[PDB]
Amino acid sequence: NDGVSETLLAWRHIDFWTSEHNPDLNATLSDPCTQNDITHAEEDLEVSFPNPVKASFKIHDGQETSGLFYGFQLMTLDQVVAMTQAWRNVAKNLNKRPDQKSIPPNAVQPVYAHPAWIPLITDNAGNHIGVDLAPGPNGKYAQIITFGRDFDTKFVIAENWGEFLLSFANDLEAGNWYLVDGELVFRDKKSNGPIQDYFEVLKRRTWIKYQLERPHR
Amino acid sequence: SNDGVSETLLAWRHIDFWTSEHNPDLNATLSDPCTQNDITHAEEDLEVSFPNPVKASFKIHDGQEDLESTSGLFYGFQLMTLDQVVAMTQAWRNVAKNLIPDQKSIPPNAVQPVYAHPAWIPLITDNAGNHIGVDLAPGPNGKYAQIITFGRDFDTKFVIAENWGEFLLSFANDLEAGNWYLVDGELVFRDKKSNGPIQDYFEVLKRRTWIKYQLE
Repeated sequence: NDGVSETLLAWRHIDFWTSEHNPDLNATLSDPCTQNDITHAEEDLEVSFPNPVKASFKIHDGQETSGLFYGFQLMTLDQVVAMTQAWRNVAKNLNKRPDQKSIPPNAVQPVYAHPAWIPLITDNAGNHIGVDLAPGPNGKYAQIITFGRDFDTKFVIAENWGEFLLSFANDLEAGNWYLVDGELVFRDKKSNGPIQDYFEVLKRRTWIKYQLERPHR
Repeated sequence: SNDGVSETLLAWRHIDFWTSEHNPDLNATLSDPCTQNDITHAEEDLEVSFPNPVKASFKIHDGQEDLESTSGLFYGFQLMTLDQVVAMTQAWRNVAKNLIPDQKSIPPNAVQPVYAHPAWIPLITDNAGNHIGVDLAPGPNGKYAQIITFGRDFDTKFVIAENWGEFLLSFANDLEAGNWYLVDGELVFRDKKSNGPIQDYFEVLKRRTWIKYQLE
């Protein structure tokens, strides 16, 4: 019940989809990590990766310049290690010295940086989508969160990496995309709406979902 | 590798030996080891993975147990059975779902500033709502599996050890230093070196944490 099934399924949609509607993007998907690559990264960060994340890495070791997730790049294992260490330095500096918030409330620690937030996606401008290994009291271990430079408010966008990948795969299959050969961007088809930043889409979806679940105790 | 497993084993030797030579009755409250499947079942129930030093401790004693119409090993505070750990964790998980003066941490940002967290596993109890336990969800300047105080009267949480091993060992060092009074009789803390007064062990741990933070 870890989201491994979802990860494998999703990568199929995404592998098939890219090869059909954007080969240039397909070609940036790297070879699988070896178990040793993963072990070495776990040793370096002193962390245990969630099953669905390891499953994802054993399919593609990130991307080798045009973001797969509507412009946002899937990070290589080496990039994940390096960036985690970069966030860990930032955290150290803050510990030896705007208001940070969470949606849902108390799901994510109200802090700028945490050693246990492992970035998997980057916008190459300081913001990420990653796996949270130190949830707030109303969060879940290995929930998927947004965090980074411009994320004073953190959002939980998925229950695991599998559900995140699959919901991205569902967006592609639903036709919620525009090509700008060109760059992949998001548009909501059913509504015939404008191009939107995928972060804003994820944020609104999180916010909507939270609001519709509030009534149930 | 450096999980503190060694420390746990070493500590339990001193504590087994000490109790036996000084307070037989207390030593008799130390339960038989926990079996591996007992643990597995507890890990399944809480959907959590115990740290090595904690598992190591449980595979030496499954907490304490008495039949007096009890008697905390940690200067009055009782080492919890696995069954008690499971039950109490689920009780704190209920509290967390239902959810307070200002919640705080020493060191700052080591422990989440919250009343209750599902990943705080109680190992010791004062039987009045307060605990020592293992923190499986540290703040950004904390360490995974650090030992913390939390519960009814701990609006401020204290990190008292880097792992369960170091905690047990520092308790063993207190015994061997002679920092104790028996009131057979109940075990209480006193700092022998400075001929100090009898004090609550929580207060001792709190001051030590506070001093350690200031010197760092």
